[PDB]
Order: sequence, then C-alpha cells, then structure tokens
Amino acid sequence: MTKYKYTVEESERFNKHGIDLTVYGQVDPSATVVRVSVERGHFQEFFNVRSSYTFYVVSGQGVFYLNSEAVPAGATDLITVPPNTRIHYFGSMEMVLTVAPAFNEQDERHVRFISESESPY
Ligand SMILES: O=c1ccn([C@@H]2O[C@H](CO)[C@@H](O)[C@H]2O)c(=O)[nH]1
Repeated sequence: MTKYKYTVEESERFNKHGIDLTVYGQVDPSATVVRVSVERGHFQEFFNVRSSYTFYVVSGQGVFYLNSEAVPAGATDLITVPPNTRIHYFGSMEMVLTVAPAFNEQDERHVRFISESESPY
C-alpha cells in the first residue's frame, strides 16, 4: 500500500544552473533528499528562508561559497548550511543533498548569477 522505495529510473532528472538534479518524487514534509551531480558549478547564488541545505560529498572535490566565505569540500565531507545563508558552489562532485524542512521553491530568493569562467573546475 505504502511506497517506501524510489529509483533513479523513475525520478525526474534535469539541469539547474549547471548542476544535474535527481528528484525522486517522494513526499515528506520534514525533508527532501535529492542527488546532485556537478561538473563545474552551480552558477547562481541563492538563499532559502526556511530550509537548511546539507550536502554529503560522495565523490570528487569542490568549494562552497557560503555568505561569500570559501568552504573547501572533498569526498566523505558533510557541508551543513543554515537557512538564510547565501549559497553557490564550484566543483566536480557527486553529492546527496538534504533540504529540511521539505524543499519549496517559494522559500528561495535569487541573489545573483555567477559567470561560468569563475569556476576553477
Ligand atoms: O528539491 C530540490 C533541492 C534543491 N534544488 C536546487 O538545487 C540547487 C542547489 O544545490 C538550487 O538551485 C536549488 O533550488 C531543487 O531544485 N530541488
């Protein structure tokens, strides 16, 4: 009766500002978990007024810019970002991302675009 398991095959996969997102389709008010694949960066800076962003780095290396502060990241690191924190990032990475409470695009605010030449990856 209840669906517990979601697959990549049945997910929604799309590119957003340079990252490849896998949105599984599960609904849970407390958290959204998605996959992120990034080749060079997320070339837009935004913040979320309601939800924290927690990135687990499966593989690769990158750098997060959190309120303009560089935060290096490598495989097996956990990057935790509170609400109301400006976020962009560069890197070649595979990640698991938790947005808590559940992701709602209406909670996010655009700050600026980032030139693709700014990524050192
Ligand atoms: O469920 C989610 C989680 C994150 N993002 C996007 O992922 C990027 C940050 O990794 C941002 O563009 C953010 O809006 C989504 O589109 N949906």
